[PDB]
Amino acid sequence: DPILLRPVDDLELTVRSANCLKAEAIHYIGDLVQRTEVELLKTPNLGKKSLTEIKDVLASRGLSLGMRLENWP
Amino acid sequence: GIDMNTDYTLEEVGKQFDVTRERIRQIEAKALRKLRHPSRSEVLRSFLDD
Repeated sequence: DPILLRPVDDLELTVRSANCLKAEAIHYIGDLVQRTEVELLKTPNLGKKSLTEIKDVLASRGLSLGMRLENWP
Repeated sequence: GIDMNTDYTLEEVGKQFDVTRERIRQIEAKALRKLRHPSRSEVLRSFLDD
């Protein structure tokens, strides 16, 4: 999957979201889409705006949440 | 020098926009960083024949 292995910097997010992802230590979008809404919300310094932006960008780029990855290194 | 007869220096642009030279520089650097961000300008990257 060409868009599963792309770097996380392609998410066109803000500096707050970027440092939140850096703290979460997930550099791949394929590994990042395995999280859930409650887990994303419970993280500190991450409001509804970041969730809305990431959902919009995933929908624009043909991606969604709630899916699982199998045999993903 | 885009879509005009000649280009304007950074100081004249700051004077016209009522914005300090350093703030103009920072806004230009932010714009350049945003353009360097991926998922955009793919044809611009493709415009290299090497």
